[PDB]
This record gives sequence, C-alpha cells and structure tokens, in this order.
Amino acid sequence: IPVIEPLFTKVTEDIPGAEGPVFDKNGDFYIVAPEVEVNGKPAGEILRIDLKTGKKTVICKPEVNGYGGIPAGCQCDRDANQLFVADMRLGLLVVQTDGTFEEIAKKDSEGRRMQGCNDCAFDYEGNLWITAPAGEVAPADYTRSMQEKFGSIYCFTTDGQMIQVDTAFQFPNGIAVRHMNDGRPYQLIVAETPTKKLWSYDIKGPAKIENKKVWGHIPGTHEGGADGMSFDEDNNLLVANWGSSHIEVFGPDGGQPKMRIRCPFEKPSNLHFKPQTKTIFVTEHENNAVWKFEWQRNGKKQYCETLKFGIF
Ligand SMILES: [Ca+2]
Repeated sequence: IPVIEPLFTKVTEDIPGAEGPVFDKNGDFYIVAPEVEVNGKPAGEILRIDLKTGKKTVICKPEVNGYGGIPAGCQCDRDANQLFVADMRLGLLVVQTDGTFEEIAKKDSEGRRMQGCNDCAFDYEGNLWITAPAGEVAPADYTRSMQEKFGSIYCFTTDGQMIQVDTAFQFPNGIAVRHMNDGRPYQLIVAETPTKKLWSYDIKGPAKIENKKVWGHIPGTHEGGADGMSFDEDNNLLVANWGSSHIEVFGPDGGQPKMRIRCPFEKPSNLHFKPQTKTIFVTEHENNAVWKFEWQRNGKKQYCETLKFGIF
C-alpha cells in the first residue's frame, strides 16, 4: 500500500483524550476532551479553539445530577448552529455556543436505558447515526465494550426518536454515511475498534438499516484499531487507526486501504475537514493534541453545510 507523508502542523495542545474535531456553521472550531477528570471522576469538556493562536476556551463541562460527562464525538446541526455531542456517560447532548446544554435521552424508543455514546454522523436527511460502545448512561456504573460485545448503534431521527438499530459490537467507534451523488443516504459505515473491522449496512430509510457486512479491514495487530473516520469529496473514507501511526484511506468499495498517511504520532483518534478546503484537523492521544495537514482534495460536505432551502 502506498504511504504518503504530508506535513502536520500543530494546532493546539494538552487536551486529555482529544476527540470530536468539528467546525460550526460560522467556521469556528471545537474539540472535546473526554478524559479530563477531577478527583478521579469524569469531568470532560467541550472546547472552542482559536485557530490563530491555539488558545483554548472551555465552553461546556457537562454534568447531569452530579455525574460528569465523557464527551467524545461531535457534529454540527444544520437548522440551528448547535452541536450534537456523543457522551460516554450522558448519551447524546445538544450543546449551544453559549455553553448551555441538554441531555437528550435517558431511555430509547423502546424504553430501554440509553447507552453512553462515542461518535455520530448526520445524513443529509438530518438523521443522526450514533455509536454507543459504553454501557448504560449515568447513574449506572460506567462500563465499556472493549472486551465484551455489548456496544450498540442508534439513529436519532428528525421526529425525535432515539431508535436502537443494532447491537452486540465490540466497541463501535467511528461512523459515517455514504450518499449518492444526488444526496440520498444509502450506506452506513461503522468502525469496530479492537476487531480491526469496518462494517457496512444499506440505509433503506430513516433508522432502517439492513445487509450488515464486513466492509473494510484495518491493518495491524497493535492494541487499538479504527477510531474516527471522515469522507473526502470523492467518497474515499479516511480512518484514524489508533495505535498504528497511520490514517488509512479506503476507496469507495472498501476492502483493504488503497493508501496510508503516516502521522508523526502513534494514536490518531479522529479527523474532520475544514469546510471548502483540503485541510484535515486530526486529534491524537500520544501527545493529547490537535494537528492539521493537507489532503489531496476537499472534504465531503457535512450536513451542516447543506441548505434546507436550497434548490440544486
Ligand atoms: Ca472515537
């Protein structure tokens, strides 16, 4: 597999478990720090980063009834400039730019306790596909599916239903939606970290997935595996392979990577493009830091960049 070695430029530093890089509708940049702890208990944070200086501001340090969050993944909404945050203790949060937030679900659409979440992806229809590798949300004792198969997948729909759509993953992690050229969502990709697999499903409709398949194979036998993922504008899927020192690049058909990107650190965790550029922001857990590098082409547009009242 061909490997490329682009220049990585430092963006910011000292962010425990740096994760969830995201741009909002105004171009501001945010990161989550899931692994910040106070007195050994979760006290994770959502940060805004000034791209010009690298300075960090904590906008939200979410807690519900004294249970601190482990915010781990983020996407920006389209119709309002607000962040949807996957939290390993609190489930799914919606966080405003002013730092206020709401916890969306204690239970799912069937009344089962919600599980703690790690990453999420909006499709262009506005449905939010979410990985849930933790066990039950606070106040339940914290557990996660690194060793046993109890991780789940949800779809939080436009009509506000939190629907469990699959179960029994060993640490479902990154997630992404593939769209037809006309914008129709049609494939969901889910990383399963320790098994070194990417799984696919056909998206038949909102919260309707079928044809579960082992879509992609992640190199290496290190502890870790696929963490976050992002599509480029040609539907290549770039996947942080935590523990391998590389980001893998899969072509549209999956299988084995067609290219790797060597990083100057062992533990890439997540990645996100700056809108309308080739610049990918990458979080990593060797140094607990954020970097950027130039890819070969622009990113796939996220839902927040599309227009509700568009014509074309
Ligand atoms: Ca993750």
